[PDB]
Amino acid sequence: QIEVGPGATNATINFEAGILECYERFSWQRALDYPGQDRLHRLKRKLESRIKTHNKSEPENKRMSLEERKAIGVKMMKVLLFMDPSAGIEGFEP
Amino acid sequence: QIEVGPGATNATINFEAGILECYERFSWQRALDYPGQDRLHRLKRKLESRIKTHNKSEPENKRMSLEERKAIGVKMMKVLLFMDPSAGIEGFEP
Amino acid sequence: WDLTVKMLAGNEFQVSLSSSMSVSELKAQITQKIGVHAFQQRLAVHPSGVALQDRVPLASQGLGPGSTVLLVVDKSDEPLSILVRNNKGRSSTYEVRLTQTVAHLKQQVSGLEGVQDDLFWLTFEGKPLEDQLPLGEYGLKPLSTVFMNLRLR
Amino acid sequence: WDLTVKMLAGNEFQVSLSSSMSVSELKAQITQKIGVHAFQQRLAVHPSGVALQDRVPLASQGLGPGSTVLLVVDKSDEPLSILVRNNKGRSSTYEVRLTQTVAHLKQQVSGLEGVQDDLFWLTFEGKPLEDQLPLGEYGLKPLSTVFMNLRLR
Repeated sequence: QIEVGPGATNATINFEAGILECYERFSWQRALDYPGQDRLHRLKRKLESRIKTHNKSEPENKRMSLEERKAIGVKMMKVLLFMDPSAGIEGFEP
Repeated sequence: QIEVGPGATNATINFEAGILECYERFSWQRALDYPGQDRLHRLKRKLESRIKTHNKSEPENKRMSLEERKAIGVKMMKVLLFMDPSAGIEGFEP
Repeated sequence: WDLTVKMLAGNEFQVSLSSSMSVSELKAQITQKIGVHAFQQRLAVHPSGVALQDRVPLASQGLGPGSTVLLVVDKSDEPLSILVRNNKGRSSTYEVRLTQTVAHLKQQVSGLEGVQDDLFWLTFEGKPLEDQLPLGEYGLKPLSTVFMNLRLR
Repeated sequence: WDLTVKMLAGNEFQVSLSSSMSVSELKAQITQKIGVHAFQQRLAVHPSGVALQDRVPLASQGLGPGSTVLLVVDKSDEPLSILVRNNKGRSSTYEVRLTQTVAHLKQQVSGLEGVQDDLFWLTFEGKPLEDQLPLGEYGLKPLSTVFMNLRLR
């Protein structure tokens, strides 16, 4: 149970967009099982609505689409996997 | 709907162990929101039982713990994020 | 030769090769076996992890009978716009995907230009595009310019 | 100085520094502000991405008032075994975590060796360990050997 502030909301949306990207890339290898493919499709549907909802609270210039957020998400995951800011500097800038 | 064979079962278990690792590392940054933390805890619980179940079908020497599988999973994700076998050669060897 | 192709799940398959075979032929066989376009294949030698070299004979880069290569498939396929410049020098813009075949693009250009598709062929950086190959085989980039060439009769 | 610390979610906070402050002092302030051990902090300069250099003055690596550093926290904390060798040269094995304080280890060694914890101190690679600091501050590795030193009275 970790105390977090607002905008862990935004960050988690972005992070999980990156997660979706990984699932999608994994699926290209024919390695994602059928339950897994179901998890992927559901993530994408929950994500798209969550993004919809969330973009309504955001200021016009910072309402990003799923496609835009996957890019931030991938950056974040590179940082995490190497535990190195250098791996995705833009990850810190959402 | 992608046709996959058996052992997409094993691979998806390993992949999602890596996914869990990412969630856990993301949580260390205080960036994972409360619903997200709930998703993490549930993944870990489903994963541990899935691993349990799955290890019963596997031959003795290849029944790996969650900790061991997170390592393979992280390797896989490095390969996917850079779309480069070099990023985690051991990822191909589960 | 017979070569082992190992994918991310650890699954393997075999592909039949020869001493005079290039990376291009290798990728062709892989497309035969699994239906993935050559330009979407990312290959490296197992277990060194060295990327395969397009210009270099397989045998000249530490492959032989029994060898194993690692494959990752990159199916990223977002739309891009490219240009096709007609015989008169007018360029028109086309939204395409790299998985789309050259024949597919020609149908688009044919409609726009009013020229039957058997009456022209396309070139990019000098080389002619083959109908049955995907655009990605040719390394088209955003706003690349392809040339329409009219077949004289 | 006042320095900006940017974390992965994009959230920022400020830390108060000075011209004679080292990376160690910087990390100390960060621990003050957010409760993360210095050894678990991974820092780089924004936006160059350059890692901070432990031996080098902050001012000598392109930081000053108003600067921003990026922080990633690494809380990986799996158990490892280390050795503590007593005054008689007997080594004993201890399972520890790098987040555990030196005082914590001393309690373990105290119980095993039968020596009150105020009657010895520990050293690693020559330097004395401070009670209140985590083991990870000292870069202990699996099977590292710490030395028990007896306080003479």
